[PDB]
Amino acid sequence: KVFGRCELAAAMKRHGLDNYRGYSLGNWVCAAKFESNFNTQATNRNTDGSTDYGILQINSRWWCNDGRTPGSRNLCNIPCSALLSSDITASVNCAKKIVSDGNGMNAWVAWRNRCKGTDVQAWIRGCRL
Ligand SMILES: [Cl-]
Ligand SMILES: [Cl-]
Ligand SMILES: [Cl-]
Ligand SMILES: [Cl-]
Ligand SMILES: [Cl-]
Ligand code: NA
Repeated sequence: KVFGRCELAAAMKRHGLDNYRGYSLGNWVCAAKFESNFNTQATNRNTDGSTDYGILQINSRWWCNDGRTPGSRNLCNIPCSALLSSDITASVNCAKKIVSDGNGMNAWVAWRNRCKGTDVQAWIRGCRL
């Protein structure tokens, strides 16, 4: 599914991401934008053999099982495929574990390089939330 911007902001808010670990909604929307372009089916293979999955490009090295990342963990206790669903619940629940792990949203390199310190509220501007 390719979400609309305000559509995704609404689903993220419903699932409790607005101000989760102190990160305003626009942070999460901006991160999604630059990670996946709002496409729940996004995948990206990394050089290390791990893969990033879904709207927030969650990585198989730590967070989900794809059966093909030697030495990896599955800290969200999910098949990585669950992160490609049109329903964002698995992505959001797993995001919440990640962002709690000590580095906040810096865990998402694109958030650090493209969102951090920008006017992230622009990402939720106009949305009926
Ligand atoms: Cl915001
Ligand atoms: Cl594996
Ligand atoms: Cl959803
Ligand atoms: Cl939680
Ligand atoms: Cl933080
Ligand atoms: Na894994």
